[PDB]
Amino acid sequence: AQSVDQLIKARGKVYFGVATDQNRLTTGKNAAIIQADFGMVWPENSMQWDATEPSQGNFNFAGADYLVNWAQQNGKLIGGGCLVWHSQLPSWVSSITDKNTLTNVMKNHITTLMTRYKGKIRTWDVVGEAFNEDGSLRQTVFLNVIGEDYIPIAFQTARAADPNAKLYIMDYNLDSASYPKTQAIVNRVKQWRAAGVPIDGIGSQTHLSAGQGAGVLQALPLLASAGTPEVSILMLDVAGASPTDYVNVVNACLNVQSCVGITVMGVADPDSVRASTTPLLFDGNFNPKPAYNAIVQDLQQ
Repeated sequence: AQSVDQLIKARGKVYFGVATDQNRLTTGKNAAIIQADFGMVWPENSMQWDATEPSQGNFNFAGADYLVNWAQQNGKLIGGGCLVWHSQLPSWVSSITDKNTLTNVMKNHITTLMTRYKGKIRTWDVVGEAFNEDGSLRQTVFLNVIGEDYIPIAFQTARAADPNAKLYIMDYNLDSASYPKTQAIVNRVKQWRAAGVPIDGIGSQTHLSAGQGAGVLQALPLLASAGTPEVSILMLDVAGASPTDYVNVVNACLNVQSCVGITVMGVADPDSVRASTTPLLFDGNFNPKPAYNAIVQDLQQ
């Protein structure tokens, strides 16, 4: 029908994107829909640490290469990540107890991934899910072994490896302005940037329940108050896929000058991690749902 990526670009934004990987691109109607309607792809899993560095210094790029090549052939922007995240670490990393060893391991992981795709990746998620719900820093292996400096080190290393890429910190439950995690990330990002840490963006990994879209209208401007050049909505899904919720999230990005775009968590409902809540923009027959059409209408006006 109409392409939400074409329409969001016409309104002055950079992209409407989607997460995918080789499996999805070879099944269903995912590749055709991504071709037609989305302008940026992100790897679901193929750039995570367990997929890319299964033993120390030994890298596996087959799945990531597939995605990057597909994106280049189809004219799509590419996001990558997450470089430093606790949730998909191989066991060899989480069993390092020495500060200097872990620092060197982290730097090598960052530099190797970013160098391989130098110049081809628009945005990297450098650090993900670093905050507890109360706003304190999450006690991961990186925090416990390296200390709080692991975040500055990660960003400084990434900037040196590919100065072209935008470097983001990413987290979830940043969907309400009054939630403690939201103000905490704003405060810390301000403090890090004032100390010279090159954080270009905050990516809000937006997983909503029904009715929560309205709150993003205040949360996203609050995130933008940290002063990063960019913010973005990442891995968006909404239980029930109400047009009202989806349009509120889109309008939050339109209202925030530094919001560069929106990425949804997948294409079609049956491939969602919460498929019973039918939370995506295409149904199990790959047809656009009412929320997709409502976004089109909102962007035309």
